[PDB]
Amino acid sequence: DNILYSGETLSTGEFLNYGSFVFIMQEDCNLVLYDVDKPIWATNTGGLSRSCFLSMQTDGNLVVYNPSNKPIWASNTGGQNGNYVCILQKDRNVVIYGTDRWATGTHT
Amino acid sequence: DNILYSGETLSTGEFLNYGSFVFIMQEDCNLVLYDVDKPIWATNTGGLSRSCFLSMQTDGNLVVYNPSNKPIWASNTGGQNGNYVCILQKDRNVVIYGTDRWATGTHT
Amino acid sequence: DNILYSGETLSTGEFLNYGSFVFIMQEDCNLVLYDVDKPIWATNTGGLSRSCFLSMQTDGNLVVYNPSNKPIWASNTGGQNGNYVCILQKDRNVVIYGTDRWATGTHT
Amino acid sequence: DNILYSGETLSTGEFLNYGSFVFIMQEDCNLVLYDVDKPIWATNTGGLSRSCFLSMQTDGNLVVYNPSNKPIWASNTGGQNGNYVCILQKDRNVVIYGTDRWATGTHT
Ligand SMILES: CO[C@H]1O[C@H](CO)[C@@H](O)[C@H](O[C@H]2O[C@H](CO)[C@@H](O)[C@H](O)[C@@H]2O)[C@@H]1O
Ligand SMILES: CO[C@H]1O[C@H](CO)[C@@H](O)[C@H](O[C@H]2O[C@H](CO)[C@@H](O)[C@H](O)[C@@H]2O)[C@@H]1O
Ligand SMILES: CO[C@H]1O[C@H](CO)[C@@H](O)[C@H](O[C@H]2O[C@H](CO)[C@@H](O)[C@H](O)[C@@H]2O)[C@@H]1O
Ligand SMILES: CO[C@H]1O[C@H](CO)[C@@H](O)[C@H](O[C@H]2O[C@H](CO)[C@@H](O)[C@H](O)[C@@H]2O)[C@@H]1O
Ligand SMILES: CO[C@H]1O[C@H](CO)[C@@H](O)[C@H](O[C@H]2O[C@H](CO)[C@@H](O)[C@H](O)[C@@H]2O)[C@@H]1O
Ligand SMILES: CO[C@H]1O[C@H](CO)[C@@H](O)[C@H](O[C@H]2O[C@H](CO)[C@@H](O)[C@H](O)[C@@H]2O)[C@@H]1O
Ligand SMILES: CO[C@H]1O[C@H](CO)[C@@H](O)[C@H](O)[C@@H]1O
Ligand SMILES: CO[C@H]1O[C@H](CO)[C@@H](O)[C@H](O)[C@@H]1O
Ligand SMILES: CO[C@H]1O[C@H](CO)[C@@H](O)[C@H](O)[C@@H]1O
Ligand SMILES: CO[C@H]1O[C@H](CO)[C@@H](O)[C@H](O)[C@@H]1O
Ligand SMILES: CO[C@H]1O[C@H](CO)[C@@H](O)[C@H](O)[C@@H]1O
Ligand SMILES: CO[C@H]1O[C@H](CO)[C@@H](O)[C@H](O)[C@@H]1O
Repeated sequence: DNILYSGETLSTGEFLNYGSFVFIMQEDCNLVLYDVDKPIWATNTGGLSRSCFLSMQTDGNLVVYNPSNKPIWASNTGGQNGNYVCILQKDRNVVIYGTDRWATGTHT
Repeated sequence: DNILYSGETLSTGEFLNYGSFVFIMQEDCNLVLYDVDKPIWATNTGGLSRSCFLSMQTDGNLVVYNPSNKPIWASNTGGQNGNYVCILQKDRNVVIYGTDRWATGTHT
Repeated sequence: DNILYSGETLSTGEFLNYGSFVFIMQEDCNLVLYDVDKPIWATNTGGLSRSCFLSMQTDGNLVVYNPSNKPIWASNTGGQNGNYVCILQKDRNVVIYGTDRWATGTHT
Repeated sequence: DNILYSGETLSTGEFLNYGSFVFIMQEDCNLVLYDVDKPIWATNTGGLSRSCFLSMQTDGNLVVYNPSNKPIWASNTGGQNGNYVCILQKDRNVVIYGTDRWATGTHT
C-alpha cells in the first residue's frame, strides 16, 4: 500500500511502498525513505528509541511516537481536525493532503 | 493506479482501480463506480456526449468535460488553487483531498 | 493480488484481480472473468450450488468445489505433483504454469 | 509489476518488485534481490560489464546478457520452448514456472 490514512499507524518495520520506493518506520525509530538501497530522506531520529510507530493523526499532524508515547518527531502540521492521507507518490515524494473536500460517499 | 493527481486526466475508457473497485470514465460520458459488475455510483450523465474525459483540476474541482470542453458534470469543489488528489480508497469511497499540507520534498 | 498459488483457495466472493480485470469465484458457484462490468469468461456452473470455492491444487488441477466438496468444475490439468501458479495476466488471460523450474531459494 | 513474462526483458536499472522486495538488474550487471536496503541474493556478476539486461527466454532459460549479447549469467533452465513466467513471489522467492498448462484463452 502507498497510503497511510488518518487514524492509521505504521508500527515498527511497517512501511508504505510504491515501485522501488519504500517509506519505512524502522526499529531504531528512524523514519527513512529509500530508493531501493539508497537512503533518500530520514527524520534522523535513529537511535533515539526502539519500537517506534508512525502515526497519521486526524488533526493533520504526522507524528513518530516511541512506545512510551513521547513524540520523537512530527511534521507539526497539526491543527484542523478532519480526514487526511499520507501518500508515497509515484514521483518519490511523501505528501500529506487534507482535509477531504468531496466524496461519492460510496464508503463501506 | 488508484490516485488521480491534480493536473491529470482520465480519458475515455480510462479508470482508477483498486481491489474489485473500478472508477471508470466511460465512452458515453458516464463516470461510474463499479464493485465488480455492480454499479455503485454514477454521475448519471451517460448519453449526454461521447468521448468525455475526467479531469482533476488544480483549483480543486473534479470536472467531467466533453470533447468540446463543455463541462458535463463537476464536483463544484473549485476554488483554492493548489495540489489535490482524487483517491479511490480501500473502503470503496472516491474522495478528494487538498490542499497539500506537508511533504518530504523528495520529489523527482 | 493476481496470483493464486498452488495450495491456496479463493472462497466465495474472493477473486484475483488486475487492472479492470476481475477473476471472481461467485456465491452461485460461477467462476467468471469480468472486464469491468462485462462478463468475459465463465465456467457456466452458476446455480449448481452455493458457497463454492476455487482451489489451485498441487497436482496442477484447477478445481471449483462446492461446500460438500464435490467438484463442480475443473481444468482437468491434474497429474504432476508440484508447485503451480494461476495468474490473471496483464493481457486479460488467466493461465496456469508449472511445475517450477528454478528459484533463488530466497524463500521466507 | 512482479512478473517478468517469457519474451520480456528487464533493462539496466529495471526491476521486478513486490512489497519491500525488489529484484533489480543493476548497471554494474549484478542481478540482486533486496529486502529494503538489505541484499538477499545476487548473481555476483557485478562489475563484469555495464548496461546488462535480464531476459526471460521462451526456452525457459533466465539469462543476464551484456550489451555485446554475451551471457554473463543464466539459470541454465533452457530447453523446452514455450511460455514461462519469472515471479517475485510474496514470500520473497524469485521462481520460474512453465510451461503453461491451461488458460481461459481470454487473451487480448
Ligand atoms: C545512520 O543510520 C540510520 O539512518 C540511516 C539513514 O540516514 C538508515 O539507513 C539506517 O538504517 C539502516 O541501517 C541501520 C544500521 O546502520 C539498520 O539498523 C537499519 O535496520 C537499516 O538497515 C539508520 O536508521
Ligand atoms: C502539540 O500537539 C500536537 O503535536 C504533537 C507532536 O508535536 C502531537 O503529539 C499531538 O497529538 C496528540 O494530541 C492530539 C490532540 O489532542 C491528539 O489528536 C493526538 O492523538 C495526540 O494525542 C498534536 O498533534
Ligand atoms: C444506464 O446506463 C448507463 O449508466 C449505468 C450505471 O447507471 C452504466 O452501467 C452504463 O454503462 C454500462 O452499460 C452501457 C450500456 O447500457 C455500456 O454502454 C457501458 O459501456 C457500460 O457497459 C451506462 O453508463
Ligand atoms: C447468467 O448469470 C450467471 O453467469 C453470468 C455470466 O455468464 C454472471 O454475470 C452472473 O453473475 C452476476 O449476476 C448474477 C445474477 O444474474 C449475480 O447473482 C452475481 O452475483 C453476479 O452479479 C451469474 O453467475
Ligand atoms: C558488492 O557490490 C555489488 O553487489 C552488492 C550485493 O552483493 C550490491 O549491493 C552492489 O550494488 C549496490 O552498490 C553498488 C556499489 O557497491 C552500486 O554500484 C549499486 O548501484 C548498488 O547501490 C553491487 O552490485
Ligand atoms: C546454451 O544456450 C542456452 O543458454 C544460453 C545461456 O547459458 C542462452 O544464451 C541461450 O539462448 C540463446 O539461444 C536460444 C536458442 O537458440 C534463443 O532462444 C535465445 O534467444 C538466445 O539466442 C540458451 O538459453
Ligand atoms: C466517514 O469517512 C469516510 O468518508 C469520508 C468522506 O465522506 C472519507 O474522507 C473517509 O476517508 C472515509 O471514506
Ligand atoms: C466555474 O468554473 C469552475 O467550475 C467549472 C465546472 O463547474 C470548471 O470548468 C472550471 O474550470 C472551474 O473549475
Ligand atoms: C511541486 O509538486 C510536488 O511537490 C508537492 C509538495 O511539495 C506535491 O504535493 C506534489 O504532488 C509534487 O510531488
Ligand atoms: C480425478 O481427480 C482429479 O480431478 C478432480 C476433479 O476433476 C479433483 O477433485 C482431484 O483432486 C484431482 O485433481
Ligand atoms: C518450498 O516452496 C517455496 O520454494 C519453491 C521453489 O524452491 C517455490 O516454487 C514455492 O512457491 C515456494 O516459494
Ligand atoms: C498465446 O499466448 C497467450 O496465451 C497463452 C496460453 O493460451 C498464455 O500462456 C500467454 O501468456 C498469452 O496470454
